[PDB]
Amino acid sequence: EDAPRPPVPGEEGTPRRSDLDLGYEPEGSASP
Amino acid sequence: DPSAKAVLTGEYKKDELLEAARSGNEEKLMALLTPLNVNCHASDGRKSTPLHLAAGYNRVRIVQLLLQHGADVHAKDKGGLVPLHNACSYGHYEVTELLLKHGACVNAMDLWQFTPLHEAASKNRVEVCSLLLSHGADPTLVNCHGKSAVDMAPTPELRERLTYEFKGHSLLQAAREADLAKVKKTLALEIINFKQPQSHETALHCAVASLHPKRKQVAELLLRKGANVNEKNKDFMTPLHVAAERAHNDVMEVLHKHGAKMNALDSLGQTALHRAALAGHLQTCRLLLSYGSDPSIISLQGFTAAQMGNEAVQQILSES
Amino acid sequence: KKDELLEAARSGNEEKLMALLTPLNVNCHASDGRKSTPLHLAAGYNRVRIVQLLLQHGADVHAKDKGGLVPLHNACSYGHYEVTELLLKHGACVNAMDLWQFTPLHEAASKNRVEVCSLLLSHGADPTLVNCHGKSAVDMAPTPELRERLTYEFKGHSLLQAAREADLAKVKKTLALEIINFKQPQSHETALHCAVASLHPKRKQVAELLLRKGANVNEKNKDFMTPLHVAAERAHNDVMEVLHKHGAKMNALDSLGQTALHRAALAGHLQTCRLLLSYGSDPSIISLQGFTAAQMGNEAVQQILSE
Repeated sequence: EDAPRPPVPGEEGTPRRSDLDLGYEPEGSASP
Repeated sequence: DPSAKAVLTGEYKKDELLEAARSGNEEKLMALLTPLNVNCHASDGRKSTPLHLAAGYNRVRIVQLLLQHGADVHAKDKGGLVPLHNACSYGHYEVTELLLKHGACVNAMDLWQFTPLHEAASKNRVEVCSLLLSHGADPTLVNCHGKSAVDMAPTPELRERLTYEFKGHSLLQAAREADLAKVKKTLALEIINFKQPQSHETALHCAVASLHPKRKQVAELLLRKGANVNEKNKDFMTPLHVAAERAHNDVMEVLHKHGAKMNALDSLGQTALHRAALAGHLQTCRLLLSYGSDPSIISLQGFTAAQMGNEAVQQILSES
Repeated sequence: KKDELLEAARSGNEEKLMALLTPLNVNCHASDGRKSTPLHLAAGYNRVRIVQLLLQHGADVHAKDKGGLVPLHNACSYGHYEVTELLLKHGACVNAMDLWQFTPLHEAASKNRVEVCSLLLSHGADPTLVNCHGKSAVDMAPTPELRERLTYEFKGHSLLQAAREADLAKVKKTLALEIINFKQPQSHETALHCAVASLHPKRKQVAELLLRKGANVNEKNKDFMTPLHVAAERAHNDVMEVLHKHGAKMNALDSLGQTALHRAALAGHLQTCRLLLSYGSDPSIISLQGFTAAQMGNEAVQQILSE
């Protein structure tokens, strides 16, 4: 559907990552 | 207008039936419940049926009464939830059991492809997850976001539990159906006969070679848990060959007990007896003969056990 | 000329490499970029021949790039299996760590390098070791298939070690999640109980396979019933034969002090009774309520128990 899913009724009873600091990829490639 | 007034009045009773279901008011419920509204839907929001609300709010007696009086266990709300979704989302074990008893579909998918197990796993309903698994819930099914119940489980312990219990129930169900291929598939990753990638040794080879004091108990445990007693390594040595060559006589007896083949030949055409003889292990040789090792077997190099052994070995062997 | 030797290593140019390589520059680092060594570059770009030459002429397997990666990380990250084997042979540390505590196994596991992962585990790589964010290699594997394979292989290697040390308790720990004797949490049946009760025609083969894979032949369910009790009361004779063959205790007692014979007799299963007797069932056993099998059976059962 891609519309936001309503709550269920009831109640209980190259850097590695662009966003954060996780370092860098090793130099190389899977197919040079 | 008569038709419109009837619609308004019905809508009122309906709203109040829903409220009685939600709050667990049995008297009110039984006063309002008729064949015309047992499967009604709320006007607003998810448009839940009374069963959805009784399930979500842990109203066990209301759930019993609704089901007894014609409530549809498969009724979908506006988002495609069935009441099992509601019960599972909030960890209501008794309700969940009751809905399953009345035929609820354990892997029912709503419009986002969430199952009841997605709900129970995501909200850490540990006991309900176990219950769902025992009824065939599958925690590898992905929703529309590409997430399984395993992906949604908030703890490593619950993730481990989902996988373990799913495999376990899959094995039980396959056994119930005598489904030989599924039994084999569920057992594919048992580690008891894991092989060292190079030498092709198993835990039993390692155990019988061990110097440590508990080797006998360890080998016995491995065999009880399903170790192949005659597994050959890269050099075609069985655990008997390994134990015999080091005179580990305690473990040899357990091997014999478990059906170890006495006359298995290694890559050199040698029995365990050849190896015991060659090493000069007297008691090992006597034990092996008593188990029914054949002393006449000629190795690839042209030798009987006797031809490889010292004087004392030779004497043991000509008695047989 | 450093740059040129580095370029020769990256591009796999053996002639240019050997023209420039000296004992003085074999472990040089690029002055900019990631500051890799020729061995980092040769490893990352799968220049197997260059790796071999660098190693034979003194290249340092423990050399770091700017962020603490060693050549093993480069090889593993891009799945270069032969390079990986070569570096391990020359003493590369299987659990070397960069500044973010990424190991070679994190690299291979995170980039779905299935064989390299398997190789690393053979060499003692630890898939539980955590990076700086608390993530193990297992946590980083992008498919449930690699995840289960990694866990399978690590537990298998651990079982082998524990067996080498005759470490009884550690053997049991590594075996804790074996599924063959999984118990139905409430009824406590195992797969063997399910198989012998089955109405499907491959039940004999399934029971035989389960027993071969280590099923407990005398497992009790909630009611202290063994698979033999289950089979006997349903007259499933074919699986009774398999149970006997795997050493089932013929005279095991349920919670009522009954044998499988009691249950066969009570159900009136004549041939089943005969079979149980031929297997060494004891007809004289008296139940908790005070009955022998003969006392709870019809005339035909009483005749069978006589012959």
